[PDB]
Amino acid sequence: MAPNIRKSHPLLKMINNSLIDLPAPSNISAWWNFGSLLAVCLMTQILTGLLLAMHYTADTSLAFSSVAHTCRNVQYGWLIRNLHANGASFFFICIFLHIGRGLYYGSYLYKETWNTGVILLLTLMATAFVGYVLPWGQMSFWGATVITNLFSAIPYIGHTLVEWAWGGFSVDNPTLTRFFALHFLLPFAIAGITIIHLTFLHESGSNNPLGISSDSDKIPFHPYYSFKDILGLTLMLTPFLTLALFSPNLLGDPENFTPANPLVTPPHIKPEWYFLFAYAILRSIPNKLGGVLALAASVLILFLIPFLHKSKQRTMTFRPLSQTLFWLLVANLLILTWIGSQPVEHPFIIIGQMASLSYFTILLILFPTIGTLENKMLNY
Amino acid sequence: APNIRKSHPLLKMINNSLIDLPAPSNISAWWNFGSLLAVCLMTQILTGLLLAMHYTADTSLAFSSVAHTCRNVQYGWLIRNLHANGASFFFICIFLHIGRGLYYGSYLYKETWNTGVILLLTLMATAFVGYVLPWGQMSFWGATVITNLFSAIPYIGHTLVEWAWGGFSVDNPTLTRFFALHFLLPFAIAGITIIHLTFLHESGSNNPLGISSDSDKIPFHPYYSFKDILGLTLMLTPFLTLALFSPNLLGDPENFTPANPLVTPPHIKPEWYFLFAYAILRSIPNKLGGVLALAASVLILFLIPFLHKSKQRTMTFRPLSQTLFWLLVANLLILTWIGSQPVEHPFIIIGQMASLSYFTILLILFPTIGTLENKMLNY
Amino acid sequence: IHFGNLARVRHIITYSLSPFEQRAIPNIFSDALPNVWRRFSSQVFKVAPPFLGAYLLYSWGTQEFERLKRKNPADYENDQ
Amino acid sequence: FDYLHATAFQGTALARTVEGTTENIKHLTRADLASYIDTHFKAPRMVLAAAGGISHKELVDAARQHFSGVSFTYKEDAVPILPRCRFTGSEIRARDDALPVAHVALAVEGPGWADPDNVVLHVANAIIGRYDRTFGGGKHLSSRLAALAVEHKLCHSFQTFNTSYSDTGLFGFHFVADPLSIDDMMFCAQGEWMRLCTSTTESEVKRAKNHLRSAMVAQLDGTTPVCETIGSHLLNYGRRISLEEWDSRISAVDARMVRDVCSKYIYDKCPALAAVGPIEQLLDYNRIRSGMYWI
Amino acid sequence: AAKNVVTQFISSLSASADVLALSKIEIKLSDIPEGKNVAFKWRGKPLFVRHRTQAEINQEAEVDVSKLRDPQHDLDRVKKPEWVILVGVCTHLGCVPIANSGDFGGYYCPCHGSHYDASGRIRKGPAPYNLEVPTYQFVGDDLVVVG
Amino acid sequence: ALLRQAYSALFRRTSTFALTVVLGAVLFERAFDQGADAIFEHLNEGKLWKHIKHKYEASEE
Ligand code: HEM
Ligand code: HEM
Ligand code: HEM
Ligand code: HEM
Ligand SMILES: CO/N=C(/C(=O)OC)c1ccccc1COc1cc(C)c(I)cc1C
Ligand SMILES: CO/N=C(/C(=O)OC)c1ccccc1COc1cc(C)c(I)cc1C
Ligand code: FES
Ligand SMILES: [Zn+2]
Ligand SMILES: [Zn+2]
Repeated sequence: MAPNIRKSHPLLKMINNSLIDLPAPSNISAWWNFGSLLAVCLMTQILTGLLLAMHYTADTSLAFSSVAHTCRNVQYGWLIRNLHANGASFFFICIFLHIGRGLYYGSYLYKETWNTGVILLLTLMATAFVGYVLPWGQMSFWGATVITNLFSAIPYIGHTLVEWAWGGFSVDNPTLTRFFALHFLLPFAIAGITIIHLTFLHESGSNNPLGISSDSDKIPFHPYYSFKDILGLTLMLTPFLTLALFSPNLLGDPENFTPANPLVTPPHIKPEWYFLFAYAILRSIPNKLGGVLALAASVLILFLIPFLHKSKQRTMTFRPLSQTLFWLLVANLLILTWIGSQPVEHPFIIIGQMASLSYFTILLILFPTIGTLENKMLNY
Repeated sequence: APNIRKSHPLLKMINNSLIDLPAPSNISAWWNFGSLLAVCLMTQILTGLLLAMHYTADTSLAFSSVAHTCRNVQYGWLIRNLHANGASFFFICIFLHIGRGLYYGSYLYKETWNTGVILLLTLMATAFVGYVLPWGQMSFWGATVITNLFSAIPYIGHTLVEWAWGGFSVDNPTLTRFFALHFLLPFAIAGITIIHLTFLHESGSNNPLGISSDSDKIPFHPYYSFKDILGLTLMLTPFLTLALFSPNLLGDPENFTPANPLVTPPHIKPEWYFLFAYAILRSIPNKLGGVLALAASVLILFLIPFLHKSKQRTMTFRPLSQTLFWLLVANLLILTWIGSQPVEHPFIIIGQMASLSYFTILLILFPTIGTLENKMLNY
Repeated sequence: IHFGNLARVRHIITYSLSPFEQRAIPNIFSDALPNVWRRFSSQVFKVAPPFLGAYLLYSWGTQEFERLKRKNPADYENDQ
Repeated sequence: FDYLHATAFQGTALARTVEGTTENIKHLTRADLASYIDTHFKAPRMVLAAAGGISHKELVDAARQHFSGVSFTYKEDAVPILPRCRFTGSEIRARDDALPVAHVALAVEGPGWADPDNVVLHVANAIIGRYDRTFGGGKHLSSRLAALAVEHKLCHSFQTFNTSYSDTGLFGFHFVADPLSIDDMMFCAQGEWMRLCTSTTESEVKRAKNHLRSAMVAQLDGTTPVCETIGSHLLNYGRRISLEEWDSRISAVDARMVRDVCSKYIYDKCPALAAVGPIEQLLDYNRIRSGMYWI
Repeated sequence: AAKNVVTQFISSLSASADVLALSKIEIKLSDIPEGKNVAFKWRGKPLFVRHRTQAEINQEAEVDVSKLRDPQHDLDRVKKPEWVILVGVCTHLGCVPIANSGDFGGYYCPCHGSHYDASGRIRKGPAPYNLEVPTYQFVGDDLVVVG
Repeated sequence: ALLRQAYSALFRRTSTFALTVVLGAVLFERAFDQGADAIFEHLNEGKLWKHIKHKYEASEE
C-alpha cells in the first residue's frame, strides 16, 4: 500500500496525520499553544488525580484525614497533591487564554470545534466543582451547599432535583461519595470529547492570526509547532511550578483547612478565582432563580457567539474598534472576578450589577453592532 | 455529500461502522459475541458506577458499605447482582468470542487478534481487583494468594510485591488502590475496544467458510443489527434468569464473612472464569514455575497466529482439527473442574496432565495435525 | 491527503537557508528590539486604557469601602 | 539544475547561468566579446585533441604551424587560479501549479575533479542508478529506488549525478513526478541515499562496478567522444587516465569503502534543493534536512 | 527532571510513613525470665519470643524423629541460644498457637490440634510447613529488631 | 577544537549521541544535586538539623 510505515499503519496514521504531517499555518502565534497545553494539562491532572485517589477515602469521617494523611504520610504525597490542586488553576488559565484567543480571531467560526470546546469547558467546570468537595473542608462543604441549593429555585421540578442530587436532605456522605465517583469519571469524559474537538478541527485546519487562507503557505506541525509547543509548555510550567513550589496556598482559601462542620458557616464563602467571575454575576441578581439563570447564561452565552459575528473579516487584527471593545470585555471579567472576591455591601453590589450588566451587553449588543458599523467604514 | 451521514465527521462514524458497514452474508451466531461483549461493557461500567456511588473503599467500611448498598439503596441489591453476574456474562461471552476466532482462524487478522488478547488481559485484571473490593474472606485471601506469587520472581519479587501492596501485606493501602484501579481499567478496555474494532474494519469480518465474502456482502443494518439484538435477548435471559432466581449460585459463601487476615478459609478458590488458570497454577509445585505456567497459560494466545499451518482458514472443512479443537475445549472444562478441587490425589495427577495436554495441543498437535491435514488434501 | 489539494499558486520563488548555515537569533539590536517596541507601541493605546480604567474603579471601589467603615464624628456631637 | 547551482553556490561564480543574464545579452559589446577571447582563449589554457587515423607527429606539426603568437612576459604563461566558491545548504522553490509535473534536485558539495573518491561516489551513483517510465525491467530492475518508483508509481524519471568541478562539485539526484507523489518519492530517494552510508552490500557494489565499467567504456564510443575525454582529462586531471587505470581504481572499491565515502559527503550535511513546478508537497527544508541521517 | 518526577511518583505507591512505622517491633533481651513466655503483636500477627531455661537445648534439641516433613535444621538460620523467636501464626489456616500447656511442652493450636514443640515445629497434627520464621540481626545485646 | 571533536565522536551517529545523553545525564544528576543541596544548605546555615545535631547526638545524660 505505502512506502514508509506511518501512513500505511492504521495506528501510526493517527499519531502522524494529527501531530506530525499535520498541515499547519506558518503564521500562527503563541495563542495557539494553549491547545496542546490544555491537552498536556489534562494528561497530567488525570495522572496526579489517580495517584491521589489511590490514597483517598471518600467518607465524611475520613475524607479530610485521608487527604491530610496523603500529604503527611505518602511519599511525595504532598507534592503530588499540590500539583493536582494547582494543576486545576493552570488548567483554567490555559482554558481562558485558549477561549479568548478563539474570540479574538473568530476561531468560533469553526462552529463544531467551538461548540465541542464550550462543552469541554462545561465539563471541566463541573469536574472541578466536585473535586473541590472531596477534601471535605469548610469551604468544600459550604461551596457544595451554596451551589447545589440554587437548583431549588427551579419551579416544581427542582425542589426534588436537589434532594435527589444530594442523596439526602443536605450535603452529606451520600453526596461526598457520589461526587468522588463523578470526579473520577468526568476527566475521562473530557479526554473523550477532546478527541472529537480535535477532529472537527482537523476538518478545516487551524485558523491563523490574519484570518485569510493559509493554503498559500502551510508548514508541517513537526518540527515547527511541536518545538514551539514544548517551549510554550516550559514558559508556563515554570510559574505553575514556581507558585506551587514556593507559595502553595497563595491561591487556596484557608477555611478549607478546617474540617467541614454543617453547624457553623464560614465568615465568607467564596470559590476559587476561576469561578469568581461567575459567582459575582450570580450574586448580582437578588432572586435565586434569576441569579441562577444569569450564572447559566453567563457561560452558556458562548454558544451564541458564532451567530453574533457581523464583520466581513474574521480576526480582529484589522479591526481596531472591536479590539478595544474586546479588551474592555476582558477587563470587564477581571472586575467581575474581583467583585466576586468581595462581600455584598455597597459599593461592591452596584459595581457588581453594572459589570455583569456590561458583560452581557458587550457580547450581545456592542460586539455585533460595532461589527456592522465597522463593516461600513471599510465601505462594504 | 447528498445525505447527511457520510458528510458529517460524526454520523460518518455512527454509520460507516454500524449501518453501511459491509458484512459477510453468511456469518453465524458466533459473530454476535462481538456486540454482546461490547454491550456487556456498556453495562458493567454503568452498574459499576451506580455501585461506586455508594461504596467506601476502606478495610473497615468496604464490607459494611456493600452490605448497606444492598440493604439500603433503592434497587441497590438489584444493581449489585447485575454487576457481579455481569462479570460472568462478560467472561462467557469473551470465551465464546475467543473460541470462535480460533475455530475460524479469525486470528489471522493479527492486529484485531492481539488487541483482543490485550482486551482480555485487561478484563481479567479488572475483575481481579473488583473482587477484592467487597473485602470478604475470599476477597482478601484471593488477593493475598495471587499477589503473593510475584515474590517468586528473583530479586524484584519481594520488592515488586511490597510496592504493589503499599505495605507488607494486603491491607487498606491496597484496597483503596485496587478500587481506583477497578474504576480505571474498564475505561481502558472501552478504549482499546475502539482500536480493536478499528483493525477489524480494516479487513471486514471473517466468515464461517473462510473464503472471500466480497462476492456477496450485506449491510450490517438491518441484517446483523437485528440478528445482534436477538442474540442479546437469547443471552440476557439466562443472565437475568440466574441473577434473579439464583443470585449466589456462582459465588462462593466465604465472601459473606468479613475478611480476617488471622483466619484462612477452608478452601481458597476463585470464580469459575479463573478456575482453569488456578488449576494450571497449582499443577506446578514451585511458585515460580506455576506463575509462569499461569502467565503463558493465557499469554500463549499471542502465538496462535504463528501456529497456523493449514492451507485453509476455518476448521469447517478440516474434521481432524475440529475434534482436536473440541478435545481442547473439553480439556478446559476439565482444568476448570480440577481447579474447583483440592490438592489431593487423584486431582493432582489429573491436574498436571490436563495442563500438560492444554499446552501440547496449542503447541504441537494443532500445528502438526494442520500440516498433516494439508497433505491429505494433496497440497 | 492534506498536502496538495489546498490551492493553486503560481510564479513564486522562495529561497531559505539551512539552520546550520544561518544565525540562531540574528540582529537582536538592529532588528529585534526595534520591532519589539514597535509592536508594544502600536497596541498600548488599545489594551492598556480599559485595564487602567479598571485599576481606578478597583481603587475607588476598595478605598471608598474602607471610608464607610470609619465613624462620622458628626453622629456624636451631642451625646453629652 | 541552473536554479540548483544558483543556490548551491549563491554569491559565487558557479551560481551563474552559462547563457548569462538577459540584460548582459542585451548590452554586451564588440568590446567585451573581444576581451573574453582576448583574456580567455590563450594557449596554456588550451588543448588540441585528436583521435582517429592520425599520427601524433603530423598533427603536432600543423599545430606548431598555426598555434603561433609567442608569449613575452611571464603572466601570459601563468595559469590563473580561480577564487573558490562557497557551498550553501539551502533551497530555492519556483512554484507554478500550472506546470504539468514537478522537478526536484537535491545535492551535497562535491570533492572536485582531483579527489579519487569521485570514483567511489560514482560507483555509488551506479547503485541508485536512473529510471524513466520507459525502462522495460520495470518492477524487476535492480536499483531499489527504481523498483519502488514502479511499485508505487513514485515518479516519471530520476537520476543520480556526480558533477565535478575543478575545486568543487555537486552530488545528488533529480526526479520528475506528479504533484502528489513528490513526497513519497523524495522520501524513498533520501532513503536510498542513507542506506548507502549504512548497509550497502558487496552485491550492490560488484554490480555497480560492472555497470560503471560499461559506462566508462561507453563514453569512448567513437572519435568525437574520445577527444572530448582527452580534451577533458588533460585540462582537468592533468594527465590522461586510461581505461586500464580507471578500471583498476574501480576494482579496488568494496562495500565497506562506499559506506565510508558516502558517509563522508552525505551523512548529516546541509543540502541544496531546487524545486520547480507544482511542488506544494515537497515542503520544509527542515524535514528534508533530517532525512540526511538514520536509516 | 523526568527521571526525578517518575521516581517521585513511583515511590508514591510504595509504603507510607505510617505503615512503615508499624513496620518493625523490637524486643529487650534483658527483661524476659526463664521458661515463661510472652507474646507481642507484629505486622498484625502475634510474635513469639520465649527465654528457655536449659531444658530445651538438651531436651528439645536432641529430639530423635526420623522422616521430618519440613527442612528445619538448628544451624541454618537460628542464632540466639537460650532464645527463640518465631511468627505467632499456625501455618495451617492462620490460627494462633498458645504458650501455656501442650503435649510436647511446646505450643498448641486449639483450632485443629496441631502440636508445636518448644522449638517452632509441627509434631502431632496436619499443618504442612513449620511456624513461619522471621528475619533479624544482632548489633545490640539487650535488644533485637524484627522488620 | 571541542565543537568539532564533539560533533565527531558524540553528536554524529544518533547512537553515540543518545549514549552520551545517558552517561552525560548521569554525571549531571550526580553533580547537580550536590551543588543544589550545598547551595540550599548554605543559605540556611545552622538552621537545619544537619547542623544542630551535634547537641544531642552522643552528648547528654
Ligand atoms: C477540553 C479542553 C480543550 C482542549 C484540551 C482543547 C484543545 C485544542 C487544541 C489541541 C486545539 C488546536 C490548537 C489550538 O489551540 O489552536 C484547539 C483548537 C480550538 N479549540 Fe480547543 N480545546 C479545549 C477547549 C476548548 C474550549 C473550551 C473552547 C472554547 C469554547 C475551544 C475552542 C477551540 C477553537 C475555536 C479552536 C480553533 C483554534 C484555531 O482558531 O485555530 N477549545 N483546542
Ligand atoms: C478534569 C481534571 C481534574 C480536575 C480539573 C481536578 C480538580 C480537582 C480539584 C478541583 C480538587 C480539589 C483540590 C484541593 O483540595 O485543592 C481535586 C481533588 C482531587 N481529585 Fe481531582 N481533578 C481532576 C482529575 C482527577 C482525576 C482524574 C482523579 C482521579 C480519577 C482525581 C481525583 C481527585 C482526588 C483524590 C482529590 C481529592 C483529594 C485532594 O483534594 O487532593 N482528580 N481535583
Ligand atoms: C474487550 C472485549 C472485546 C470486545 C468488546 C470485542 C468486540 C468485537 C467485535 C464487536 C467484533 C466484531 C464482530 C464479531 O464478534 O465477530 C470483534 C471481532 C473480533 N475480535 Fe473481539 N472483542 C473483544 C475481545 C476480543 C478477544 C479477547 C479476542 C481474542 C484474543 C478477540 C478477537 C477478535 C477477532 C479475532 C475478531 C474477528 C472476528 C471475525 O473473525 O470476524 N476479541 N470483537
Ligand atoms: C470491566 C467491567 C467490570 C468488571 C469486569 C467488574 C467486575 C466486578 C467484580 C469482579 C466485582 C466483585 C463483585 C462481587 O462482589 O461479587 C465488582 C465490584 C465492584 N465494581 Fe466492578 N466491574 C467492572 C466495572 C466497574 C466500574 C466501571 C466501576 C465503576 C468505575 C465498578 C465498581 C465496582 C464496585 C463499587 C464494586 C464493589 C462493590 C460490589 O462488589 O458491588 N466496577 N466489579
Ligand atoms: C463545591 O464547591 N466548590 C467550589 C469551588 O470553587 O470549587 C473549585 C465553591 C466554593 C465556594 C463557593 C462556591 C463554589 C462553587 O461556585 C461555583 C461553581 C461552579 C461549578 C460555577 I460554573 C460557578 C460557581 C460560582
Ligand atoms: C482478588 O481475588 N479475586 C479472585 C477472583 O476470582 O476474582 C474474580 C480470586 C479469589 C480466590 C482465589 C484466587 C483469585 C484470583 O485468581 C486468579 C486471578 C487472575 C486475575 C488470574 I489471570 C488467575 C487466577 C487464578
Ligand atoms: S490453624 Fe493451627 S492446627 Fe489448623
Ligand atoms: Zn478565608
Ligand atoms: Zn466455600
